[PDB]
Amino acid sequence: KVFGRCELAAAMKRHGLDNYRGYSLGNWVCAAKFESNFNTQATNRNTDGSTDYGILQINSRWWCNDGRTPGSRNLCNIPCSALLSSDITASVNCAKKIVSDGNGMNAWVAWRNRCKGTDVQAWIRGCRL
Ligand SMILES: [Cl-]
Ligand code: NA
Repeated sequence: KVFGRCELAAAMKRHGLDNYRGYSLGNWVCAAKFESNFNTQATNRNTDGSTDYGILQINSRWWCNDGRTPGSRNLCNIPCSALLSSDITASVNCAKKIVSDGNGMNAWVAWRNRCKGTDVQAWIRGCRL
């Protein structure tokens, strides 16, 4: 599913991401925009052989099992394919573990390079939340 901006904002809000660990909703919408263009089916392969899955491009080296990343952990305890669903629940739940891990949202390179320090509230402007 390709979400609309306000549609995703409302779904993330319902799943408890607004101000989760201090990060306002606009941060999470901005990250999803630049990681996946709001497309739950997005995948991208990395040079190390791991793959990034779903709306928040969660990586198979640490967070999910895709059966082809030797020596990876599966800290969210899920198949990576479950992250590609039009229901964002599994993605959100796994993102909550990632962002509690110590370096916060810097774990998402696109957030660090394109969202951090910007006016992120613009990503939820206009939405009925
Ligand atoms: Cl933090
Ligand atoms: Na893994």
